[PDB]
Amino acid sequence: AGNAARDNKKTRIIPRHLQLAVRNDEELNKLLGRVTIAQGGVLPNIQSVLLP
Amino acid sequence: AGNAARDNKKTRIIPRHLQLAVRNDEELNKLLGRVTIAQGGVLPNIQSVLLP
Amino acid sequence: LRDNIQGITKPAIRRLARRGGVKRISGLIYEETRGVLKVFLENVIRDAVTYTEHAKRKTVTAMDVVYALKRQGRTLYGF
Amino acid sequence: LRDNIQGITKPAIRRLARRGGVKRISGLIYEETRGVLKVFLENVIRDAVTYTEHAKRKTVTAMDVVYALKRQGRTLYGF
Amino acid sequence: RQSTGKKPHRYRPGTVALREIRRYQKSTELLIRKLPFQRLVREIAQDFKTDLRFQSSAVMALQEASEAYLVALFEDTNLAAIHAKRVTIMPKDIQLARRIRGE
Amino acid sequence: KKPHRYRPGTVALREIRRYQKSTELLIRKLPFQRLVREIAQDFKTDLRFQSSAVMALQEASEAYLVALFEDTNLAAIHAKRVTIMPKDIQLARRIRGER
Amino acid sequence: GGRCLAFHGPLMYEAHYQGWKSSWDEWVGYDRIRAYNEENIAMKKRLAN
DNA sequence: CCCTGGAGAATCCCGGTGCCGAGGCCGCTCAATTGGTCGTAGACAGCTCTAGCACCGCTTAAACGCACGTACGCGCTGTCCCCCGCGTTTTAACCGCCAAGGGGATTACTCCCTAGTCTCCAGGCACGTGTCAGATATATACATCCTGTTCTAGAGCGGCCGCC
DNA sequence: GGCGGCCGCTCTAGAACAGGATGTATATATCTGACACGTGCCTGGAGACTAGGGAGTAATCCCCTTGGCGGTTAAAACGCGGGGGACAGCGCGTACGTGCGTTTAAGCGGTGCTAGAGCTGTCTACGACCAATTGAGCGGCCTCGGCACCGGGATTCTCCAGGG
Repeated sequence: AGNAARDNKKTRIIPRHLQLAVRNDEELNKLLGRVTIAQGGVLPNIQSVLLP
Repeated sequence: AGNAARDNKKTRIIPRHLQLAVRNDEELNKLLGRVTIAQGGVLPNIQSVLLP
Repeated sequence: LRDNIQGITKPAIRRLARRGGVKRISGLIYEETRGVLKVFLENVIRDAVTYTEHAKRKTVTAMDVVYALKRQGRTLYGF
Repeated sequence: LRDNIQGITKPAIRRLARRGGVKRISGLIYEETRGVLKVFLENVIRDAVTYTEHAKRKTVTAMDVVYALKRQGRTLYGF
Repeated sequence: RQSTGKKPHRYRPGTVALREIRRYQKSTELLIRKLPFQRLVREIAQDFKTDLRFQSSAVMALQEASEAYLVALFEDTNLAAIHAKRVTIMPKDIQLARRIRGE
Repeated sequence: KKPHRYRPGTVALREIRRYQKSTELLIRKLPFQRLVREIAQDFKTDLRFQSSAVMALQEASEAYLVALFEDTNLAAIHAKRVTIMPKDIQLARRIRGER
Repeated sequence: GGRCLAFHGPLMYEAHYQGWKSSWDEWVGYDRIRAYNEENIAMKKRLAN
């Protein structure tokens, strides 16, 4: 979460940083696959065929 | 299961009949959705577009 | 309270699909999404109602909602 | 013991898809099904190995596999 | 009862949709409004038990859980749409995703 | 004479009707058992398996693969197809959360 | 024995016709010849007549 | 029809406010820590014996492979109607603000039935066994699917007839 | 006398229909193998008793959600323009359906042996429990600073128009 906050260059840890920390790590993704995180959203990924 | 066994002309309860009884009832199918039944198979249902 | 299923507006469902990375949104997805949300709420709120009735309380707390989400494999953090 | 992933033969996968009501079965889906089965076995058998190691036993019983499948929401009856 | 009754911009579809996808995917705030969802929750709860109240935080938790569940369902629906060689989602894709999920 | 020459699909429907009502195990016992042994060899070299343990593993794997094939076929019919594809399996695993 | 032995026009009879089901075998004893499998089954049935 | 130069608008980096939630501090008190003391679950040693590992006959249904073709996967075209971007005018959302009154939270008096024994006994479990429904077996028999032959409808062609 | 229009004739093909094909639905014959009844226990729950403790209920309290407003600017909704895409349709093809030849191992039955899980003692540290204590976790208050907000400016990627 601190690494994700530094990528966003924020000092305080917000729930977006925690959600990014959980979803970015594959081990944490498998551990918390059935886990819903409030105020966090999802990963900002775009499918390959979506871009024109 | 006895109803399914009478539908199969059987007077002994076999795990196929138990699987049919579980999956035929909607409440039992929803309750036992995460349930694996040994020697039971699945329902003999075929899709509409699969018929010739 | 009647016709409260239309409170979830069409651009709200559009924004929810935008969060999910949906390219194009059909006009028939809104009624189906409202029905799916109604079914999910009719499960979760009923489970929370049973949780509240068990504890002899008249209003439902967020902890009972957390328990009702956790028992179906959809655990929620932060409440 | 090597190359036992080919032990799940082509007509076995054919029969497995016929049980599931599949009309047409591709030629490239056998390897994918073998990989999916390998992943599922590498989860379940590893869980049973941990159960047997905690159970002070060197033989994997059916009961250990039963709760190994139960802990992942895939409970099996009859063993 | 007693009554008788010069050139505009003209953005093509898809680019602004991807712009909104990028804006809301990196965003944090709640998309669904508060009081319509709360009123829907009360209307659903009144069918099961009358004279029932919900606190603000319980409504908040329900709203965030429903938003996350619907976002995951829309992700699966879009994945099935690209899987079906399409960019437009259909309600049958939602039904297929619910059937695969087991609900 | 000429052969009967069944059209593609009729024997498929016959096999679907036969296996959807029969509870016999489609996977052969010994190859699945030996696959289980080499998979468990990566975790424990000195390990043994009971026969009923292999039976339970075979039944659970068969049911999981049959459910995966059902989801794959339904996704194929959703995608204007009748032939199951590996990408349909990947989609079914991703929706179920196992991918 | 052999690969072609039939009283009529042979279809690679094995002592059973290959490529056919089991309910077509006849074991009668008559005058059997080969003739290069009735000249390659009449040169592929008159080149697929 | 494709490549390249110029500009409209959503988006990104940055200067200044400040503010309201985050960080640090004061007690202190209630949960965390220390020592002893037993019942007791657990670590360890010897027996065993019933189920699993390895190899062997064999035979036979299961499986690899090659020949052929027709349902279906995939590439390509249009279109039109379904959805999106934006102008405009309603429309209810959120914060601002006020009481209310059921209702969560806390404290205390009391009371039944649940923790824990004693004894036993009648329902539950291990073992033995007659038995009654399921499976193997096979001619007979369904049973629908595939295919060959014929029926009838449709379009093309040619002969006949009236008109200029 | 030449030609357009009309009607009969023959060609062609879609499709209803009947016959052959092969894998199952049944009708006994008989094996057979667990199914349930009986018996003999015997091991766990029930009658009865002792004691006590956590909730049922009453009271308080203070707290927090519902109703209920104006306001105001974000946005739902209606509608016009239009635009790119879902799907019907058509064509290419290849690659997967169907079928047996042939090989090849799956499985039934058998035999030997030890790998090791229950089983029974045995002895031993270990954790719940009772005095005795004690020290920073947390409610709350003081302080403070990171980024929401508000604009200002800007690079910066994107669409429209001109040229080859």
